[PDB]
Amino acid sequence: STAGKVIKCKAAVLWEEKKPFSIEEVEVAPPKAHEVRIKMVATGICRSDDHVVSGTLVTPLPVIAGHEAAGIVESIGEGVTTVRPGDKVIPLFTPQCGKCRVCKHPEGNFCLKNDLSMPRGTMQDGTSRFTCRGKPIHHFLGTSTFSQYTVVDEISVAKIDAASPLEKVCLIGCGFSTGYGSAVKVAKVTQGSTCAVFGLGGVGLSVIMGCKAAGAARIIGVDINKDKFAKAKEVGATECVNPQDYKKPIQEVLTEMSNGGVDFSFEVIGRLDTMVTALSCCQEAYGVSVIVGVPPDSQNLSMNPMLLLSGRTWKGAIFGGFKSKDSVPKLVADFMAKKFALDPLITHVLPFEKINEGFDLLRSGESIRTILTF
Amino acid sequence: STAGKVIKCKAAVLWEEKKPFSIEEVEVAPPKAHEVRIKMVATGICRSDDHVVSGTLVTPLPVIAGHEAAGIVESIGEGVTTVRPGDKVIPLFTPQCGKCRVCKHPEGNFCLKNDLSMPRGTMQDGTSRFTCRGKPIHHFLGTSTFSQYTVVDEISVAKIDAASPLEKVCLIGCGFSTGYGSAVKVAKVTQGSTCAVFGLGGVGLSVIMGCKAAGAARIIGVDINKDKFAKAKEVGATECVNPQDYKKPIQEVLTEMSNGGVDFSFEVIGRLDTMVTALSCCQEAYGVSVIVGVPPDSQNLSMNPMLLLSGRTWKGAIFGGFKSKDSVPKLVADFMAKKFALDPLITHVLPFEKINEGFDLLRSGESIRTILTF
Ligand SMILES: NC(=O)c1ccc[n+]([C@@H]2O[C@H](COP(=O)([O-])OP(=O)([O-])OC[C@H]3O[C@@H](n4cnc5c(N)[nH+]cnc54)[C@H](O)[C@@H]3O)[C@@H](O)[C@H]2O)c1
Ligand SMILES: NC(=O)c1ccc[n+]([C@@H]2O[C@H](COP(=O)([O-])OP(=O)([O-])OC[C@H]3O[C@@H](n4cnc5c(N)[nH+]cnc54)[C@H](O)[C@@H]3O)[C@@H](O)[C@H]2O)c1
Ligand SMILES: OCc1c(F)c(F)c(F)c(F)c1F
Ligand SMILES: OCc1c(F)c(F)c(F)c(F)c1F
Ligand SMILES: [Zn+2]
Ligand SMILES: [Zn+2]
Ligand SMILES: [Zn+2]
Ligand SMILES: [Zn+2]
Repeated sequence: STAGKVIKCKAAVLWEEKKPFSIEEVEVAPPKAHEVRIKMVATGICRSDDHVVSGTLVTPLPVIAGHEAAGIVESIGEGVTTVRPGDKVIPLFTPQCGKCRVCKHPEGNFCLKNDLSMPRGTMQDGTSRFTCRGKPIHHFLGTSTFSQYTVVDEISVAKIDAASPLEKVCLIGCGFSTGYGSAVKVAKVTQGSTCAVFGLGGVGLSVIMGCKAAGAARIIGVDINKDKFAKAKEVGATECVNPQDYKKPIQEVLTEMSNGGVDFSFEVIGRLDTMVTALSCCQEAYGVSVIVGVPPDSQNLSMNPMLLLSGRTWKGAIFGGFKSKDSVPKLVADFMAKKFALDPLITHVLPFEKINEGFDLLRSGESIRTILTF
Repeated sequence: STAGKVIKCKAAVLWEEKKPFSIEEVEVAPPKAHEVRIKMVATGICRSDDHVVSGTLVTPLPVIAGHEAAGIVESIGEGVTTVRPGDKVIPLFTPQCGKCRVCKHPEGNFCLKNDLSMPRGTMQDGTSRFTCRGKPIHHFLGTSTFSQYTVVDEISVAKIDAASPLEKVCLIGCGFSTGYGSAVKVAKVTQGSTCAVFGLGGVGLSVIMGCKAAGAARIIGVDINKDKFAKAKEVGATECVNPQDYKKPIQEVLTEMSNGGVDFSFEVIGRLDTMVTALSCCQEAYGVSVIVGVPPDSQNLSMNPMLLLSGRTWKGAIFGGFKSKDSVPKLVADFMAKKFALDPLITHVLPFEKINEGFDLLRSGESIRTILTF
């Protein structure tokens, strides 16, 4: 009934940094060639969405944020072959064009069509599908999931199992897949190893899940909010430490606890100082540290390269290193087969209309993931 | 006969930074339990030795430096089982104790018994075997090869082929093995890949050799001294670039040349700025950059962690990642079997008495390796 027509719907528009989202009517254009218009069903609140609010992440405003979601295809533009109306889908904030040198590489996932490195806030064609109060509104990461309807490029959507519970599998669109893949694919955590995970939010919990799945013998959670420790232990942490409890810097504490440094460490917060701490705490000759947290815009860290010269490996990744369109349907299939759990990440459920309360819950430290339902 | 006796011999003593070596008589104590006294045959001049002179590397003075060498066992202490008098040997500036967590790790080589991190300038027992003009003289990296005779711990010496030409295979004690291993073992250069090598001295040329042995399709040498380019091309560089020739930063030049970034880059100079450039010039999603150079003591670099978040891997290594005592004899056997060449690294051969002249050749840009002969 809406194919080829502008849809008026509600969205959460961010007009200004450091302000509440405005739930109000937007106009969503129909999909152009190789575009897909999706009726959203569920979207998670990831800390990266909050970064847009805080200005930690710089992207053009005004914007419709949201990148962790699942929905149902309402219509497809000309030439779309990989989804159809009625299919369940997850938007892909890291696209998979399948054609660029990264998509062709066996270990690349950061497709060159991404809108993360130097955000334009548009569709692939450099234009917007969103109007609000007669003004064009930016997209975010090609996804813009804080809307009852969004339009995405075909390279930014994956078809998933028709029997998927969308209020759970939305987390495969960011936080679960990122954390789990950062452990199993990026770090390649080994059986019997010792891991340290800095930050015990939805992504860090997912890192612990992966480290446990990989067979780590010790998984040390690190957070300044000790209310995060119980859930971290439930999903596999063997012990948790709060840096505020110690006179000494936590890299020295973790090096002592691990009899000379950990095998694998993960920065899952977004602070320059914890990125250097996390590198330092892995064993100097053969340790690996993975940056997962999003750093504040345009700020440089300072570090002594002797940390690397001794043998450490330092790497980072977007979306757990997963090639997004290949991996998301497989991850949903594995979830359907109970290969991993998503419920431990979901602490709150709210209607979309209570998005601001959802952000309040994240900022207070109370929530892991709030799932918004449309 | 010298066994069990103090030897009076010639050595190059560094009494203070930024002064010439003093070629004079030292006394060399006999080896204690688990120690080996070696008559030196040949030693190379590595830039790391010059870093001790310049203050780039801090190590206790006065000192007998030198770490790239080969010689013949004069005598062994009680309990030595791995060499005998008359054996050809290479001292190991990275030891292999065989017992520490690093030595037991499949990918570790930076043995915890090393004297690099926190140099004491002693034998493993915290004492010195050297005196000069009645004063105790420090060891350097457990090796101290700028002497007619040295004493090393057993864990810091490898027995090599009795038919080895010691005036060539001394380079397996540092520069060849470091560069070659940085490419083949630490980076794991792939067939058909594009490499960039920053610094075309003895170590950087050995990195080129390894990149070519690994089947790289393109190997771009980078040096501010264009006199270094002809030999770089002889051993496998396909292109050479001088940053001073460009209005743009060389990371931009190399990204353009490689149609979006190199597969593998190597910092083989010792400058903070080139370490960040080398990381930047590798492809942002799947590139690997290896730090080989040694920069000025206690200086931090500045970098934007977004370089890592996109997917880059940044690592460093000592001695090409090789477990020293297992690897050095195999590298010498492979040299004897013509699997690689060492002559391209050797530009000058001088008597040991001309050590200062050999350092002046390095500092002036003329030489790659000077081999000093005893
Ligand atoms: N690389 C990616 O693809 C990717 C994906 C998803 C999220 N992110 C980022 O990952 C980070 C974590 O996201 P999330 O789990 O949704 O966030 P979150 O739920 O806010 O969790 C962060 C955790 O860090 C804790 N923390 C804060 N400061 C410190 C400190 N100084 N020391 C130790 N713990 C501290 C904090 O208490 C909280 O539990 C954010 O920076 C995201 O932007 C990156
Ligand atoms: N990691 C290890 O185990 C290890 C082993 C051996 C050597 N090293 C270090 O590796 C480095 C190279 O040693 P080497 O090959 O004996 O030294 P070298 O022979 O002096 O070569 C260094 C090269 O760098 C070139 N260079 C200098 N500045 C620049 C610049 N700004 N841009 C590009 N090129 C430049 C210079 O012209 C020269 O050709 C030194 O810092 C050594 O201390 C490390
Ligand atoms: O949470 C996933 C996520 C990221 F990892 C980013 F690096 C980023 F810029 C962003 F906008 C994002 F949403
Ligand atoms: O050239 C090898 C070498 C190094 F790689 C160092 F890191 C160091 F401190 C040193 F003294 C040395 F000789
Ligand atoms: Zn692509
Ligand atoms: Zn996210
Ligand atoms: Zn050891
Ligand atoms: Zn050296």
